[PDB]
Amino acid sequence: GGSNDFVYSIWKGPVIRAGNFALHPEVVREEVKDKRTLIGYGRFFISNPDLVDRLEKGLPLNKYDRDTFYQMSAHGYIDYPTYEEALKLGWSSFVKDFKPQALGDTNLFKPIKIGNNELLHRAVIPPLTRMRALHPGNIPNRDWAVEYYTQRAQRPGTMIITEGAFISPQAGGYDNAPGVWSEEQMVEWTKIFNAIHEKKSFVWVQLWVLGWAAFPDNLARDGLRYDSASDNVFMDAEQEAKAKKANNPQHSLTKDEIKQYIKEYVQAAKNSIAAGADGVEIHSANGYLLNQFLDPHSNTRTDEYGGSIENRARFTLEVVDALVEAIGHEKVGLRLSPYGVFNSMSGGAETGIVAQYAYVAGELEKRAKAGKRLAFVHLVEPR
Ligand SMILES: Cc1cc2nc3c(=O)[nH]c(=O)nc-3n(C[C@H](O)[C@H](O)[C@H](O)COP(=O)(O)O)c2cc1C
Ligand SMILES: O=Cc1ccc(O)cc1
Repeated sequence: GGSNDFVYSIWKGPVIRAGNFALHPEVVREEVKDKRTLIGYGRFFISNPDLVDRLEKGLPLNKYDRDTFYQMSAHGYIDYPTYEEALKLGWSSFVKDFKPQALGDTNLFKPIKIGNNELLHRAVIPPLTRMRALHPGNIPNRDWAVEYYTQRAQRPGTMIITEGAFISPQAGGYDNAPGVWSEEQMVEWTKIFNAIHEKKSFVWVQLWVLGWAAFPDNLARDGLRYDSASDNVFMDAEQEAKAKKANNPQHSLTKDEIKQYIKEYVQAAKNSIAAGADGVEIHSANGYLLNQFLDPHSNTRTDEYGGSIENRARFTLEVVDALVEAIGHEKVGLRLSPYGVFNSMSGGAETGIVAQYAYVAGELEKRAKAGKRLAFVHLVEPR
């Protein structure tokens, strides 16, 4: 037992929800009755570039391939057929033992304004790491990336949240994930954003910082710290081992280094806007750096950034306030995963985990009531 419904009693703005919604249209039908609820479809947007149409008319869906999720290939990336295409090649089978359902009559296809963007429907593309950025440089794929996003900007007025983008090398750790700090990166993102906009759709860049989820050896190779909230608690056995082997132990961030991250958040945010992005999403979920500060298991600090609910939320909120001041509140979003245990988070097992995120939602609303409301709040559903 555990629901994200508590957020609605606190935060009074747009809410994006994602997690196992594609194969459960009866759940979606109930949830979208709330006039400010949007739905994110992850794995099946990968397999269905025309997913928005298949949801409106209740069409069968293509199966997805887990093996080609993070593979450096066009296969399982840009070679997923639309429904009109899949028919011409046969069928011959789609998703097995599934009864589709038309949702074109529900609020899922009623327009709504998110930030500056006039969405025509509420089926959102959540951030989806595909690990196809070029190494070295963390550069967006020059061969397939533009076509990949183009296929999924198919339906006009579609909100798209990009794969997690590193705000800086220090925030990185994955060689095949795109960054958002350098020029040659922005040259590629500019093409991507243009292709999206030419399909009358919108694109939001997720600002990503790994934390203890980063590969310690990759950071040691580049003379970078393997940092997190604390230094006495680790993600798992492998990560602690790889940290000692590369002689790059887990580093507890100092206040100055925290300020440095914020500065990198700002620069990355302005880089995205300058490149022509509609807005940015602050990734504060799924066990990465900001979540590592939020979660009491990963945060054993005794200073201003730990020891309490208010302190553990300071980093996230400071990043929010910084980006709001930098590019405006109408271009800033925030993703949370209250019940998530991914990357060694506490989840519902921590009895005070709801209070922790209730506080964050409250602080967002206080800023909203004071005249600075974020574009949306992105929530990862319990599982
Ligand atoms: C291959 C893959 C990559 C993902 N990458 C990200 C990511 O980079 N950032 C993020 O916030 N969520 C990421 N997610 C989680 C999705 O945003 C979404 O929550 C997840 O797909 C569950 O929704 P679903 O049931 O529709 O698949 C990823 C999920 C998958 C399957
Ligand atoms: O941010 C969450 C996330 C989940 C799975 C991934 O592969 C990458 C990121």
